[PDB]
Amino acid sequence: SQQVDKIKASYPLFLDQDYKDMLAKKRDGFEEKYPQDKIDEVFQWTTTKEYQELNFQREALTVNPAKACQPLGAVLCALGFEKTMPYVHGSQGCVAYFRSYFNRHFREPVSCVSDSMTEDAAVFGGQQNMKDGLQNCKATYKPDMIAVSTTCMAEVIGDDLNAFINNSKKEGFIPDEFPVPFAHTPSFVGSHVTGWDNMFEGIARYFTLKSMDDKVVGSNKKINIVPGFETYLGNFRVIKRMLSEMGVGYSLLSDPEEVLDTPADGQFRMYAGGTTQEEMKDAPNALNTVLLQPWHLEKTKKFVEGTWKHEVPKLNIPMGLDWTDEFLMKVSEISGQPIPASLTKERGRLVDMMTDSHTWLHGKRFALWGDPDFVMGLVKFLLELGCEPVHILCHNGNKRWKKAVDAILAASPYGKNATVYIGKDLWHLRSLVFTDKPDFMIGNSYGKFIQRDTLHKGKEFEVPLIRIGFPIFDRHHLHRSTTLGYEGAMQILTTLVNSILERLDEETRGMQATDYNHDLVR
Amino acid sequence: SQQVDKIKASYPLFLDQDYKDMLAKKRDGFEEKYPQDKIDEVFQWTTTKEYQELNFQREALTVNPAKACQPLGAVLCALGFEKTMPYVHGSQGCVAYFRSYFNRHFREPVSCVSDSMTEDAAVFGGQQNMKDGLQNCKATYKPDMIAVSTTCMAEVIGDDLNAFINNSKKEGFIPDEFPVPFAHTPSFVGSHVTGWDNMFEGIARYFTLKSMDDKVVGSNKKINIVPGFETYLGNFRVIKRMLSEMGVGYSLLSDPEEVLDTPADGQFRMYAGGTTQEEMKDAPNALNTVLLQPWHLEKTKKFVEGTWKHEVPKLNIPMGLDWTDEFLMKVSEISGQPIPASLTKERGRLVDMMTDSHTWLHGKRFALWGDPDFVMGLVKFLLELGCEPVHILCHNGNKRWKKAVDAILAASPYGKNATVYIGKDLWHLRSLVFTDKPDFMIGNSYGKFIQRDTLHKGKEFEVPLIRIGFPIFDRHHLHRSTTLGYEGAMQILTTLVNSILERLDEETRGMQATDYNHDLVR
Amino acid sequence: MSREEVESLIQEVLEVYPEKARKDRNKHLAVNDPAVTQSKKCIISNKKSQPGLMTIRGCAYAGSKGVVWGPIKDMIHISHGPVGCGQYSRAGRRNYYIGTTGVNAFVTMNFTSDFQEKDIVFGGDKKLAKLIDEVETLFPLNKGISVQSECPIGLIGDDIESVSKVKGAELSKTIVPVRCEGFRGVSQSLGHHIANDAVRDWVLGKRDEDTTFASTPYDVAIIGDYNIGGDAWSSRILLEEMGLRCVAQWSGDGSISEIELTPKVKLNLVHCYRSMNYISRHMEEKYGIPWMEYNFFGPTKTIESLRAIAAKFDESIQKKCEEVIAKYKPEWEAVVAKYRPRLEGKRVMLYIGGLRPRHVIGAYEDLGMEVVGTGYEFAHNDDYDRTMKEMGDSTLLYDDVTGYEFEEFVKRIKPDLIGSGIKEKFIFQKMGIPFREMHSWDYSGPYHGFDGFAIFARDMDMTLNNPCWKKLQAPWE
Amino acid sequence: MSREEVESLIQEVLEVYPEKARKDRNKHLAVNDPAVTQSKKCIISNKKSQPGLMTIRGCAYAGSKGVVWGPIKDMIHISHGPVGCGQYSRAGRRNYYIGTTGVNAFVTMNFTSDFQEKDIVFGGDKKLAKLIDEVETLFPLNKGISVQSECPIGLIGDDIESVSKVKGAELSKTIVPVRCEGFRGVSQSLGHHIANDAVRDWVLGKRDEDTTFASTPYDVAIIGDYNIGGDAWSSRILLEEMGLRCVAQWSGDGSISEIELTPKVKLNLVHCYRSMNYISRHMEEKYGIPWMEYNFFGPTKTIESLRAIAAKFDESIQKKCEEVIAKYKPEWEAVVAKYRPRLEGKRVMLYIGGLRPRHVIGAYEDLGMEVVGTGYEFAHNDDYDRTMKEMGDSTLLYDDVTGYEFEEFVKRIKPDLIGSGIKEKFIFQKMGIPFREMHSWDYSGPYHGFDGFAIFARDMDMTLNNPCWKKLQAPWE
Ligand code: ICS
Ligand code: CLF
Ligand code: CLF
Ligand SMILES: [Fe+3]
Ligand SMILES: [Fe+3]
Repeated sequence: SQQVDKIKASYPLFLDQDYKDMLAKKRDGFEEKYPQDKIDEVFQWTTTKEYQELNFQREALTVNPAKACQPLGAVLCALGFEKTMPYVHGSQGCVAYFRSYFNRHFREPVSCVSDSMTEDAAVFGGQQNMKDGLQNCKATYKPDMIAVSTTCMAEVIGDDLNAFINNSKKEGFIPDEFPVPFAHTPSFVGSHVTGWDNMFEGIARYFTLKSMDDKVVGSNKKINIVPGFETYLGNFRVIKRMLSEMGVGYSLLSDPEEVLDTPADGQFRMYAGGTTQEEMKDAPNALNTVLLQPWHLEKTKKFVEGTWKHEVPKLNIPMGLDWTDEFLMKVSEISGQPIPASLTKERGRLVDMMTDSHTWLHGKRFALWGDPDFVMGLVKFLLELGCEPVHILCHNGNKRWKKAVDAILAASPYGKNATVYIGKDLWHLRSLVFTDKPDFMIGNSYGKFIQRDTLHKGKEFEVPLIRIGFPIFDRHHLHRSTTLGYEGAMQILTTLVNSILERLDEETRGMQATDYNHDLVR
Repeated sequence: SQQVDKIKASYPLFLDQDYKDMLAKKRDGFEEKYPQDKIDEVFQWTTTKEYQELNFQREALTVNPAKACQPLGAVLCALGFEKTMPYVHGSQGCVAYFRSYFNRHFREPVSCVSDSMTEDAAVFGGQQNMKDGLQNCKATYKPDMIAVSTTCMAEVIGDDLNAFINNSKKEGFIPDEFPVPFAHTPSFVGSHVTGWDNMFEGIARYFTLKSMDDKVVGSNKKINIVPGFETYLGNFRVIKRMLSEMGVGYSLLSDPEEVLDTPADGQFRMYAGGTTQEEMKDAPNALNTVLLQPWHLEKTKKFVEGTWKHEVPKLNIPMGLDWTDEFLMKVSEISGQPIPASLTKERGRLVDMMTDSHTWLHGKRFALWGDPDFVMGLVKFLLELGCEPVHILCHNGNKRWKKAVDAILAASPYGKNATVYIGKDLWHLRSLVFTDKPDFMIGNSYGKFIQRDTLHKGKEFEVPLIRIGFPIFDRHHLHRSTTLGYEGAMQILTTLVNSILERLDEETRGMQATDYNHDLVR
Repeated sequence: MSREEVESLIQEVLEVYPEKARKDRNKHLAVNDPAVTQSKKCIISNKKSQPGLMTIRGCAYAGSKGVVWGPIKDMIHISHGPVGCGQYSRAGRRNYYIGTTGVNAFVTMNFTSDFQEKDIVFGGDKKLAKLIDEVETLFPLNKGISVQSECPIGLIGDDIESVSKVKGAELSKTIVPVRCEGFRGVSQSLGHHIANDAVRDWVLGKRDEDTTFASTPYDVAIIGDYNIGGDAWSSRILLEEMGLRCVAQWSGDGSISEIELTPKVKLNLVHCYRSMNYISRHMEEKYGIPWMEYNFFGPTKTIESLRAIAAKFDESIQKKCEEVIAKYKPEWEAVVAKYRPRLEGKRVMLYIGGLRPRHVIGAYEDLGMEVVGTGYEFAHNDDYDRTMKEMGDSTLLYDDVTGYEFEEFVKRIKPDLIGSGIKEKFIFQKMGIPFREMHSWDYSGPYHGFDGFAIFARDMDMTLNNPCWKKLQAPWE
Repeated sequence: MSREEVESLIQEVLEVYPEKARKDRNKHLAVNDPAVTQSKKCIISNKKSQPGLMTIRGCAYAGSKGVVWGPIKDMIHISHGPVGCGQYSRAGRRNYYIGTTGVNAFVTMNFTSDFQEKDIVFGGDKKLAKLIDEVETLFPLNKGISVQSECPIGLIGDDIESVSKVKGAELSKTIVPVRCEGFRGVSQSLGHHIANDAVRDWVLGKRDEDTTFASTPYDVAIIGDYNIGGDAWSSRILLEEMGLRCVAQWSGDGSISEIELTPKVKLNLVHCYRSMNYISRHMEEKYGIPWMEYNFFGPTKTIESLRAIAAKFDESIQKKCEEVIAKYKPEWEAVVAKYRPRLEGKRVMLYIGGLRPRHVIGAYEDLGMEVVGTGYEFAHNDDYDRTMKEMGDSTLLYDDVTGYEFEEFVKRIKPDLIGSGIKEKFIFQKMGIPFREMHSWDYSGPYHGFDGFAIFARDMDMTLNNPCWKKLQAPWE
């Protein structure tokens, strides 16, 4: 039943007793459900240390992973160039999934095309699909550039992208001067950040490899900035603002902030902004190149040092106080521009916010997960705040990155209780937060289920989730946030301290029971 | 007892049974406490409509007011001028309270002085305190200007500020050239915003009244902007940014953003930034003057129109979409500068966020309170979003403002269930949210107690609080936010939609009970 | 009604294409005639998508794992292959279920092989066996395992059927291999076919020799309802208010025991013909169970469906059906009285995939709304045969529409509202046109039955009449 | 040390002042000599603040309403006058209590008469009577009303005593008029005096003729503890563990019945001499009840206080006292072992209003920390007499310190840590010196007793050793 003046949707229409009686009859009559005592016992068992031992003995099964496949990152990288259509050679289901994943996170249109490979192609190859796809996409969508990445099916059958694109050009399906950079992006190897690295290296190679003769390092008096896989618009905005404040000439590469933030003014803009082809062609003439996320830009680093002959600095991601300071000092040393007073004041204001909230932040225990560079920057900032990272998980991390994070943890007294896990998934993390309970989780939306599980054990066992990272489907407009620089540190500090305070108010709201500590002023 | 490895604070050390037994024994033995059944019955009675009728029949008693007294606003206005010491003539207890109040809200040093009038002064007046205080303050803290406001005790005894300051100048306690503007700020009349208006009008009169002969309207090609009583740094910053983006010459008056946001670099700066005396002297040469919060700047409006001969526009506070559009169009018409494309894109991005979150925002019911201009701007924006303001309360509102808000509500179908209350306090609002339960409260930290009360009635009756306004003691760094312009609208929309979603996740977190609606994607 | 103008618009939109793509796409665009009964003579469906045209279609893995098998709550579904597939499909479809996740229900979880280049080079059969053992260790209350193949499993020479057989007998556990590689077929529909074949071959006949379930003359099974926003629960209550007993529902909130019990029912009610017609026909041939299609979108279709379903039974059920209709009449009448004038005369264009575009038209008409455009991502000619009678004269019909095509059609027709998926939403919101997600219901379940209609009317009114749509043009421009 | 240096620093700091202000200020600054037991020959206190000097000192209304009367839960406290006073003091002090707020407890609520112009011109006695009626209507479970006067009450000639008497007898309700106008006195300390006089005159003797309370030889009353962050609860448990019975608790978590019960108790245990010595002396003269001061800051002082308190009773209490000391010895010893190495050798400068600048010195020394400067907002000469012996030789002493004076002293001395009020904290955090808020314990759980010492040590360690203090200097500068 519904009341027209107060219509109820699925929650809480199902809570009405007619529906409860229906569901009870259904369960008791036809579901053959295990008795509730058995279910409770099994759940309690899954929260134990013995279960955690069994769970960490896993070798073949992955449960609730915390990573994606390479072509998603390749598509994100391609979206950062002016009037560029991401083109994915292979099966169309992959493109449907990529578009929908990105569409939910940014609340924005994501444009990508597929050649729709079929079972007949698996034995004859994808070259006919490639020639038709390149012709069709160029005609109907009119892109300046087409960046080609590969699905796992194309990688398994061994399609040769270079030969396919060349034959399309010799055929006349597409013009011989039309830029078609490509990259092989296997889903089985690495993750989405690896795909971003491969796509960027393919584009840079395509535009610079055969024209290095006339290139002189430092002649255009700019610095190249490579952002890596970034899902926060504010990070692009802050990096541009800091560089412009210093008066430093810069050339951002693969920047999509404009395409993923178009206004709603009555027209649909498929393309907006992006790195131009002239910028990429002139990139080897820059003073140097900075990689903002070096731990997934290794192939790009090899190309930039080997071919462009740039002496790429050893910089961490500019997250938190010390690493932002080091990034700014390196930029100043490369360009010869002093650090201006506005950035000095911004740093001082961040330090003031740190002194203001240190009493609430000190000693809090965090579990956290994400991509390697973001995870290590967050761990560094947490140590700077006097917090304790307990469980550090990076599903797509490697051994060298783990060694670097361990070194960072050893440099602080607040890292004594930290353990770093690579190759582990969110079910492992669920066991970790049950057996060694921290105060908060930091991660993406997939953590919400873990929170639910802990609340099922009890309110005193619940571990609240703090949403920082990718993807964030449940929340709205958090993709506009910033995590880099002093501005990003300020935002993250505010989020953390106010999550702590909101939890404290939740715990002290009980009248005549816990509300003696329900203070007006905190 | 305490465990050294896990020390416990008052919550939950008191929860331990030894303390519980102690408290039970204390209550049972010596408090003569009413039986818990009588307590429960009286509480349930206070949540009823009969209690609400009795509550709204109040004439003499005020419970939990939502306003402050004039000298607080006077001090805030004085803080907005360069190297200015706010001086309050009267009892020192007021200054201690003002400084403590402001210090908690901004987490920053607040400098104010008193002349410490005692009972002897209550008999023979405060002139000796005035002379010695002005001399002492100028010698010790070295201000360029001293702005004098009045405590209630000085107003009751009828101290003549002008005569006192003149006598101090003619007897060599301070130099005759030293600027000492003053204003009468009685606590009984109006509220803190009235004090801001009085202080600003006193300063403007002091610097312009006797020098109008050489003033020509529009000769300096600028627009004066008066902000009123503003506790958000982001509001000053966004006004400055938007005016600079249009390329419009402007002269902000009473801006304290720098002195309330000084960096922590190892030195204490008592003064920073602020409107200069030259700016105030040259203000009558501007093209026009804009009042950002006209409903508490009426005396300032009278002075600016009567004396400066500026045709002050009839503008609402630039909050939400329509009023920001009107403010920008009026600025463009006055200055002759077209609205640039960056602001057009910012407006489009706000509209994009509105279309993205409208399904979650539509039809939600809000109670809300604050200062008149802020309340009316928030009501306007809520109507623009398809939300329903149900209970609108402004303790320091008047009848003309109430007609303006009623007219705004009548212009939308979403205002059909709204009622506006002036002269009511937060105990009235507690009755309103019990008898006619809305979905959320919007207001300052004093609302938390109301939330607690509603949770005591039951989880299904709890009304969550959303902290927007002044003061915000419990939260950290919310004073850095913005509420004006497209930026402020974006921040407020994000806060609202994510409060709705966080409540929804709270209600659907119960495993096998309500978690069927615990969706990953919202 | 401007039939020549619709034909002219189709020609001008097709002008952009190269010759081969234009000749292919011209067959997939038609102007509706109600009188025509054979849809093959005007529109072609179920063909390969043109390359590089930004199609909306998915793959067979989405049709099998995402649509059919995933809702089964008490089974564990292993995405066999690289990590991407299961991660993008994890909990992206709102199939409502009641259970304890991670203990007895596993719908929102992602179980995956996480294949790596070694697994590609040397195969993943031993890894699959070890995975099955680990699953048995860590999730003891599971009632079955399905193995959904991704694109490499078919491309490399894996043989998951033998692993399923060997492991199944050893653990006494039902293990269902599904060959749903994404490169098979042209859309999700082949995924439906493969999933139904797996259901008949590995699950459906477990209780053929068993006769311990007590059956009644009023035993029915709901087929093809996935419980989006609890849509099946809204439909089931009505069936139980009519006196019938619902033994099973496929597959939303469904359990493996319900599937195994289905061959004992007296009637099969199939909500989605496209996903489940395969197994419905199989059960009719093998068990003698009749099946009928029904529609619970909007009061008119719901009342018609209830009366027909009751007509399949005796007079007591028909008397109960008239009581249910009489009980619910004032509620949907009030819904109509409150929301009909606000949405009256409004025009809608819908692209929803297989069953929904024809199915929801009656609900829009119940609110006085006209559906000018209907489109399908992966329907077959029989779906268009049913669609042409439902659709009005001179309206636009379109199969596997491209992004360019649909944008141009919307620009010309200028609908008041568009109902489609997540990949079109932001595109048309930036255009200034109100948009409703017709797959997830914009996270507002349910739209099915009498209770569903009240949410449907409220949602359509709140999006079409929203204040923001009047604000996309800046005052100064 | 360097007494001559500290005296020279006092002279250089005084150089800025005009002649009148400087001559008064010098009397309020001193170099400590522990041997000197008459502080009047050394320092002058309890005098009016010089005007324009940014004095920390609060008004008499803050001393009475904010400090003494506000904590009792049952009584409704009316701020009589304009709205500002009660709004700034609403729930700003953490006097903890157990109750149901708005029903039987009213501590965090602000009741005010909220005067307007007409109340100033015509008077507020009729308004006060009508207010009392409304209070009785809307809060029926209140057990008494106090009326705290603000500045205009005294200045306009309102007679609240007559209103209190008339309304009290008519409603059979205790109504306590308090003439705590801010213009009276020079500090909060005069308000303490007025509040104690009101307690003596209107509340304390209501049960002089009543003998229905059963008394024991072990009856004590805690006087002068405001339960800041539950400080009194931490102290009461120890007293209950020693065998004593705590009849009353002034005034944190206190009730009016406990105040009336205080004449029955055998001994008075006074924590804050400054605020409650007035009523303690009155009760000694009137009822023959002895009173003694104690200190529960840090393990050494609490052990000494427990032994001294037990010495007032028989041998069983002394046995229980030794048992309590033995029970708690390992916990505070572990706290010392953990935190003294982190804090050994550090120097502290403490500015607070009364008692605490001398009460907390032992707890700092228990962690190996040296107090090199201390001062009071509003202490009298007896407080400085008790202070000089508890501070080290050649340390800085300072009464009613101006904001400029304190900043210069901190710059010269360069302490490791500063304990002071909220107004001071932002200024010293900017300069890079760790700050602990003594008045509110920085919103932290109690500093009193053995349980309190653990929190105290943890809090001091975390602010002093926090990593941010090493970061105010940018690397480039
Ligand atoms: S199964 Fe089919 S695309 Fe019949 S694959 Fe698709 S939950 Fe659609 S039109 Mo998403 S044939 Fe169901 C469908 Fe219809 S996932 Fe849902 S809405 S009624
Ligand atoms: S010293 Fe003390 S706090 Fe000051 S007034 Fe006097 S009793 Fe009160 Fe009150 S309303 Fe505001 S804060 Fe004053 S100006 Fe009057
Ligand atoms: S059509 Fe379908 S979704 Fe595509 S792969 Fe094939 S079964 Fe799967 Fe999978 S991991 Fe990523 S998303 Fe692909 S590239 Fe492979
Ligand atoms: Fe968007
Ligand atoms: Fe601060």
